[PDB]
Amino acid sequence: MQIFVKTLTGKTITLEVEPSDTIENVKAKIQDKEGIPPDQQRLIFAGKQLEDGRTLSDYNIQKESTLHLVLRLRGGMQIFVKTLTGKTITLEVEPSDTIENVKAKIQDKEGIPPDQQRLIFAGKQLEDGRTLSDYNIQKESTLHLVLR
Amino acid sequence: MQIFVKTLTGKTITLEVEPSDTIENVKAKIQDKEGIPPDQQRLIFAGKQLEDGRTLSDYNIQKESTLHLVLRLRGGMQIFVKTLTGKTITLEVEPSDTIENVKAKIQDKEGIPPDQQRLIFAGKQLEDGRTLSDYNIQKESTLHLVLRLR
Amino acid sequence: KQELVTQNELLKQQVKIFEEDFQRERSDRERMNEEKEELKKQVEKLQAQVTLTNAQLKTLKEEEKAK
Amino acid sequence: RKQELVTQNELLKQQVKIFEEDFQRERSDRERMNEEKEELKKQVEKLQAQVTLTNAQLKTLKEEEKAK
Repeated sequence: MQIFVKTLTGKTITLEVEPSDTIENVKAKIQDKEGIPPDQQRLIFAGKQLEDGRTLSDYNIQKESTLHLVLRLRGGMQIFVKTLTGKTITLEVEPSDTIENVKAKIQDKEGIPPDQQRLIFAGKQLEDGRTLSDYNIQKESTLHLVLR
Repeated sequence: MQIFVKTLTGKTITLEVEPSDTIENVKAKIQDKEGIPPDQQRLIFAGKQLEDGRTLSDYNIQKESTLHLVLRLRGGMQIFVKTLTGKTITLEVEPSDTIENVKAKIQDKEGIPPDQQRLIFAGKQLEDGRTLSDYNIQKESTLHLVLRLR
Repeated sequence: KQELVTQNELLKQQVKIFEEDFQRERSDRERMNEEKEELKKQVEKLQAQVTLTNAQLKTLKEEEKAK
Repeated sequence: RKQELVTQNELLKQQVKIFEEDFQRERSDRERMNEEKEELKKQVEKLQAQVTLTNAQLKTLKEEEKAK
């Protein structure tokens, strides 16, 4: 089975699925191809909202069908990043985000290259290959950004 | 003259107006009827965003016309109200709202009657007729609600 | 027209999604206010401890002088 | 019907934009509040250090006395 996913913008993509695939798996597939976290995705078919636990068969979705993706304004987990100049930015993150993923999000918002960013939490500079969960960085934790 | 005001929710209310009522006056009628402050109200007729200072006559709005009400989820100023049990209530207010108005908003949100409410700020109990600006109550100030139970 | 029909139903979903998102953000700000209020209580207790201990230092010095 | 659906299209688009603006303002207020929380945490740290110091001074003053 091969399916289209389309937003309210001109954006459309194609996914490799099976009729047994749950909507949550479809969201994981969208994350893999597109970088959109599942908790920021709402999938729609025939004007109704598809529940994460149901299969594609439960909504009578066939191959060459078009699912509609509406992006949320936020996910479940935010962290705050404070600069030396007293500016705060908030990032939409997941606990599985790596420190390099977080730095890329900061580059997205503020234009600062990742190699010039030092992130600090609880007095420790954070290593690029580790995740937020590795440092026990919780929802609404504040990291400190210092520039090289 | 009696017009209709329709939310995107599907809620239709019926208002008693006069042509050349300012849109401001119509928004006040909506706040008396529903829970909604005028700064969270945006009225639309015939594809025109209706300005507060202009009038029903202004917009060719005839006797039983229907206006479309688009809603904001918040206005410009909020205050927090903390109960004795640790619960927080966020209220959409204006600096010239009276303490009476604040208690009425708490009623609309939580169902607690106003003469049961005592509001405290900075260790002072707040008087019904005075305003938020009178007490130096700023945006994001926290008031404390204590109930008077007889 | 059917293209228009679909866009209105997606837009309706977007309205409901965006209100949910706002309500979560509001809920998070309320909980943050509660956290601020708890810290303000800690500051108050700590300030009280500073005034007491400062006062005890001064009176110890005065009590010792008086002997 | 097409004029009726375009009407709803327009009103819905406007409702979405307003709700997105409301969200961004709520988010900005939440950021500011974090900043205020962080300054309160610095105040707590500072005050905890003052209490620790004055407690030590009190103990020391008493031992300086007994050393007489």
